[PDB]
Amino acid sequence: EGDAAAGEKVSKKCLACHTFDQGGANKVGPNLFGVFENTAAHKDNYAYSESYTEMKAKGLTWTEANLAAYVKNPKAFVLEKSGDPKAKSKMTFKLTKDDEIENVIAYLKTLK
Ligand code: HEM
Repeated sequence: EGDAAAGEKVSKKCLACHTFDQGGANKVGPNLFGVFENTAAHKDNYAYSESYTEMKAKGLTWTEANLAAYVKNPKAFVLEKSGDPKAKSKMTFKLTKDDEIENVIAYLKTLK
């Protein structure tokens, strides 16, 4: 689902905190090239909130459906999927429009 060309547009909403290119810098949040189908806490050089390390132990991978639920409300996400009530997220920013989420995901799928 999802037009990865409208997705690239929406993605401009993430660029204050993230980069997209291969080898890219960790600005505020980790670079997101390669994120699709990859583990939670997927970048080794970024210091993630403990809650992402605990999704990653569980074997959570960034599927279409877990990116969908995440980018709707990261903080509810990380509580939910970690099982740790004291779960923190530094993200905070959410997408609320369904078309947007679907399109953004379709454009994450083209970055490896
Ligand atoms: C639609 C726009 C964005 C998308 C697609 C995006 C996607 C994601 C993804 C998939 C992760 C987790 C990667 C991992 O588990 O390895 C993440 C982490 C994070 N994002 Fe974003 N994000 C977006 C916008 C933002 C913006 C606007 C901010 C800052 C205001 C930001 C800050 C962060 C931070 C700080 C983390 C790490 C969280 C922590 O360890 O607590 N993100 N992002």
